[PDB]
Amino acid sequence: PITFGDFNDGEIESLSSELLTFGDFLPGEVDDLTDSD
Amino acid sequence: PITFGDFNDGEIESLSSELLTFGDFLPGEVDDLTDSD
Amino acid sequence: PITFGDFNDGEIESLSSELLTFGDFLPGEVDDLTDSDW
Amino acid sequence: KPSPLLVGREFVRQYYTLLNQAPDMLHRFYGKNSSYVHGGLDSNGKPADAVYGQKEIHRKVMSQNFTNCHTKIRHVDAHATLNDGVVVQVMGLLSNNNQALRRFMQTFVLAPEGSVANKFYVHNDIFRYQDEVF
Amino acid sequence: KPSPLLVGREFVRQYYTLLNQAPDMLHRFYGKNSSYVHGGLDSNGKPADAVYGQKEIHRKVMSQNFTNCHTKIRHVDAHATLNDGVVVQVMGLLSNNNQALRRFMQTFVLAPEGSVANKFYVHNDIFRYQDEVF
Amino acid sequence: KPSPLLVGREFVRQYYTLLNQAPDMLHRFYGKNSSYVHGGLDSNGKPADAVYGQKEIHRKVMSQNFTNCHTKIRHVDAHATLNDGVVVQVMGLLSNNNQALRRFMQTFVLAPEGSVANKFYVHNDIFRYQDEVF
Amino acid sequence: KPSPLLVGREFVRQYYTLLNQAPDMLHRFYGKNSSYVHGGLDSNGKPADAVYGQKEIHRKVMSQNFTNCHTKIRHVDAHATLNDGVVVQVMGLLSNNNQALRRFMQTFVLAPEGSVANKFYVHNDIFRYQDEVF
Amino acid sequence: MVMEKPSPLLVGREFVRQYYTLLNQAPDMLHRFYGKNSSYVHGGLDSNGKPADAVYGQKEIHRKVMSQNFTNCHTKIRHVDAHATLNDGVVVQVMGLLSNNNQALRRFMQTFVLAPEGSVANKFYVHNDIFRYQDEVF
Amino acid sequence: MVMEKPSPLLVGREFVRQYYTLLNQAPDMLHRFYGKNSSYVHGGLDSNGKPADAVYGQKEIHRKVMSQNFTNCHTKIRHVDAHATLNDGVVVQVMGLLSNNNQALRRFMQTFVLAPEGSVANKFYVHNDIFRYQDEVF
Amino acid sequence: KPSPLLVGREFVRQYYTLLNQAPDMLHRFYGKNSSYVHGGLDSNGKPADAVYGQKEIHRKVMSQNFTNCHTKIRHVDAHATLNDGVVVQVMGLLSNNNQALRRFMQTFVLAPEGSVANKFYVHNDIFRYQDEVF
Amino acid sequence: KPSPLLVGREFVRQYYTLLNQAPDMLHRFYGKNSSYVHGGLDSNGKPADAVYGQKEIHRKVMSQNFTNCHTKIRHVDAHATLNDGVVVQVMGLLSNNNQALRRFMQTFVLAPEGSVANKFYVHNDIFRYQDEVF
Amino acid sequence: KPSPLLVGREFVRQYYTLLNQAPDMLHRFYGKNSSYVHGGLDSNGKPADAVYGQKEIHRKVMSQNFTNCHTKIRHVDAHATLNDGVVVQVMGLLSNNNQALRRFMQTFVLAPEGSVANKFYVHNDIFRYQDEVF
Repeated sequence: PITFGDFNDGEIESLSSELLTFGDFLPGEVDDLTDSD
Repeated sequence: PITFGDFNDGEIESLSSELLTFGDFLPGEVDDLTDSD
Repeated sequence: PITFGDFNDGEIESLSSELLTFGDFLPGEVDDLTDSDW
Repeated sequence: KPSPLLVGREFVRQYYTLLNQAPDMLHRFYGKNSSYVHGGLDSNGKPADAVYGQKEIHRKVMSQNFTNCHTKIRHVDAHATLNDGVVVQVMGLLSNNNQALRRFMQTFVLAPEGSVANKFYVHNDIFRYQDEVF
Repeated sequence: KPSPLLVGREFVRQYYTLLNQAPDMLHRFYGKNSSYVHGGLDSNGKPADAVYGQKEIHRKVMSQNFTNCHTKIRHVDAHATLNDGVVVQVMGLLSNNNQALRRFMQTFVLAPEGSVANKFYVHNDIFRYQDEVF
Repeated sequence: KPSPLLVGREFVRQYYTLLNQAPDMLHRFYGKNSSYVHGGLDSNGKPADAVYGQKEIHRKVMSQNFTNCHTKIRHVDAHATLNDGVVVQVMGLLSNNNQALRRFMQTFVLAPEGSVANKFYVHNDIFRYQDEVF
Repeated sequence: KPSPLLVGREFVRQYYTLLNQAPDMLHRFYGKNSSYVHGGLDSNGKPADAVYGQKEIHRKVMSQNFTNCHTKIRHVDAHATLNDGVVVQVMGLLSNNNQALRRFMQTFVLAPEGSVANKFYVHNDIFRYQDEVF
Repeated sequence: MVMEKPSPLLVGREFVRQYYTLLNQAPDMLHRFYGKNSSYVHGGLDSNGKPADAVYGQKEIHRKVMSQNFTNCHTKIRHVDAHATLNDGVVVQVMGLLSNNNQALRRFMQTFVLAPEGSVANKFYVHNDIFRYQDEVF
Repeated sequence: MVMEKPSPLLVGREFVRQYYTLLNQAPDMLHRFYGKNSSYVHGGLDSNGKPADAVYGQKEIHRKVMSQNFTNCHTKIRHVDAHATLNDGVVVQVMGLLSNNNQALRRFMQTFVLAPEGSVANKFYVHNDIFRYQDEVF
Repeated sequence: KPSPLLVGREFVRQYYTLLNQAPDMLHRFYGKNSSYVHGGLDSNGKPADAVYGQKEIHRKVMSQNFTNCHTKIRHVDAHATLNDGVVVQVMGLLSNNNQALRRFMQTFVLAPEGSVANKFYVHNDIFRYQDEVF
Repeated sequence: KPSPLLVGREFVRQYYTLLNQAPDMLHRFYGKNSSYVHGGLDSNGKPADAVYGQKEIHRKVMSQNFTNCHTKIRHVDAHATLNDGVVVQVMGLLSNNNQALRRFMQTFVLAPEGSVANKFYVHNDIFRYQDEVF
Repeated sequence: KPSPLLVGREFVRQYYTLLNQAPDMLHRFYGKNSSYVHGGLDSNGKPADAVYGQKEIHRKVMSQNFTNCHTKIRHVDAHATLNDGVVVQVMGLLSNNNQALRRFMQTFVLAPEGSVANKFYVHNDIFRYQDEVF
């Protein structure tokens, strides 16, 4: 349970939801599209 | 005698003095240090 | 011998007279080894 | 089920990155019968009428001519709305073609899909500049 | 079924009339499940988070203590949304206690009751003064 | 007594993930008597002035307004320091607003919070790009 | 009639030699109705409006403050244009103030003076870096 | 309602959009953009290592344009900057990414000079086109 | 005439100057800068491909300095940034160039942490040293 | 009996040296019946009222948290007063925690104890930052 | 014979580039019995003393600790002077260690070596900031 | 052989006395081959070029028409130069016609006459108002 500042275990790890998608985009397809381009 | 703006033939060439040295530095030695490390 | 408060005379400069040094070097020790060239 | 704040923040990031990188691919954010203004003004000096349908949204997006459209997000507020929707108010600055940054506001209403969970299509996209009204 | 543009215009007029004529009953516009934020700052500088629930909305309104607030609605744009809902984006100037006017950006989301026709409640209220976040 | 290398790695991954995700909540990492120095904003941008406290740190972070700042960590060095502190020196490539990858150094000095075990806060945070110096 | 390629090479070598040597007399290359757009100079550094006239061009160059701006020209393309004009687009690496070597494009549209043969002045000067875009 | 006339910036942006949309869809019609004394160079490389020279006309630029297959070209513009020049012409500077035959996107840098046709108001033709991929030069 | 105490910026700058001047001139004496708990890494590269580990004392700092056999090193400091930290100590961030035995100038990045000895005022020792060449990292 | 000018000058240098190096021991300068004010502000904005007594003065000094105070003394004027006491008028610049210098105006009055010769204590110290009261 | 304007400009370029790149090599600009007043206010509150000879010049230069010294030349004026010397007044901005740019002047008196063509050594080098005086 | 510091100080006092007491005879301070510039701007905005010759210096002084020039000399620095010549560097404020003071930067070069002991003349005079150049 090593957290920093006014954080407990759970918050930012849930705040980074890689499963969330918008439109017809496949998960991470938009990210990859931006990276290395 | 193809010049531009208001210059005559070669005033800028005179303003480009390559033989000028300061101190014991060899001609172009300083340029060498600043460009190539 | 002017003194202010209960402070002893000269102990003020004694406390504020230490020079900025590093390691276990004495004050200015690094310089003379450094200043061995042009 | 994720936080409405989570969904709003992630959508804001994805939208304002894809707008800069590949604006022609923005049409894939919306769905059928979705409202998308973003006109600001029209030929008669009035807020542009909403364009509905992915084909129309793509056509208007291409007409806007986004080149290196930089976005400067000052604030993003996400709240839960009807039918497990999310309402996002995004305020900040926008600069197209490396021009002067202009203050803008944008309202997103993202509706979900009963089929795929955690998938949102932008049902409403309203955009306005500050200078065009004030 | 009246036009969403007229619905949003009428609601904007009524809301900004009750903002100063009688701020006591402003909470009657909000439903049980309703988000409200009206441009607050905290010690750390982040904009104040929204409150939920009609009673909390009423308490926040009383804390804001609107006294004869003067409104100038520069722009209002309403459009259709889920369950024939309406999303309204308004831009204008609000002056509190006869002081200097302040630029503001707002988004209302109104959801029909489903009990009687042409009745709406403020599902979402996002208000933000420009100078506070920009 | 967590390992200094372990806490350095945990902090670096946490800090950069939060920075890419939620730039607004970046101040949470710091507290009181914490020095934050970065690239710097001015009339010319050359004078990079340190700021202290969560108030100024959040203000400066929001002024820099990282948007989808992609970070590729190349190296992390964590070590022990006074008061059982942790000093972290990080090398990576930072691309902000979808610009090009630019080399940088971020040096953190983390101090234990004292009350809760295995809790740290960013006491000193020195950021320095590569191209702007060399 | 001098060759367009020949005049392009002569102008590029002369202009960059003068720019490296005596930045103060850079304005002498221009005249009246000459557009000068170069880089970005603002509070944010993004928008830089073009300036017209020798006075404003000299002021802009001095505000830029080129100090030993070393230029390594990689490619010069010079072609014919209206009024027997010459357009020259150059690729090179520019490093001012002994900073890092950066890619750039400079595009000049040169107009004949009309009085003296083989005389040209910089009618249009559009400069752009590589890091400022992409 | 005041009609006015298009600014050089708007003219240049419209030309860039039109040029690259037409190139992406119907490259064979590109030849219609240029004129009788239109010089054109488009990221060429001769069998020596130096960049290729430029064409100076209509039939031969059409021949060059067919010489480059130019199929399913994807363009991504990062920078269009236009200004006014001699004779109501517009000088345009463009930077971005170009990909032909669905290859990897390569950085391109280009300069247009558009000139008025004269007889018809608000009509411009591409007097000059200088395009180079900054991968075969840098 | 007011004596005052040196600011963290001045202390760090003076320390960097002393450190690199001593190193260029008399590298063998550098071992005196450190303390009993002085963690130190200097651009290490073991026969694995990973950067080397740290050393935490006097005798190993000495033998390490003799291991890297610093001779006539030419250093060029491009950036020094000092700040105050816990217990009156100063955290210092340094970037620049370093060349050993007249080799090519290598891009280097370093972080010092100086701590007060305690007995003599205005006296510090190098509690932490983290030095890496960008070439062996990037 | 030494010159009051020299006496005031030496006290000024000693006082600021101790205010910087060892603020904990600053109270030793003050005496049972001494007045202290160091340019504080209250909620109402009136300058903070002076305190009395050595212990309350020490408490206030410690609450002021003087951390590495850098001071440039522009002017000192010392003159004779009642009972061979000395009044010192000081103008200068002072900055704590290594912030920017702030202009300050100060008045000391020192009184001999009468126990041992050439011994003084700070009877009264008035300090005001210019930007807070002007 | 090169014009003094040309010699002064070339020397200014070389000096303010070598100062940035290799400050330790500045000592080779000067010669025997040359004055170098670069400095500021001493402990006795007096203009910096002149150091003579390459030995003292290099020692003083290394004492100044010129790290990443950035210079923006606002103006350079060169005039011929006695013994076929050149007198150069250079005014501008100087920033050591990427700190705030400060206004400065420097006066160079360059004397020509006795038996060589186009060779100058700085006989006099007087430097002053603006803030230290006004 | 008087000290160069005293020589320069006395010359500065005499020169700025004659600048306002009697500017008619200011030309007497120069010789047949003397340079003079006193901070002028041309149409293009470049600083005015210096003049040469005693009679041209007199003309330029008359054109400048100094009327009751009040001068506050903030700093003087005089030092030795070729063949017992003296270089003086002066910083201060100057105002003509009883108008507002203007910051100024100046360099004098005085060469001995070689016929009369302790005789000096202004070989070179460089004067620049800060506002015009900076």
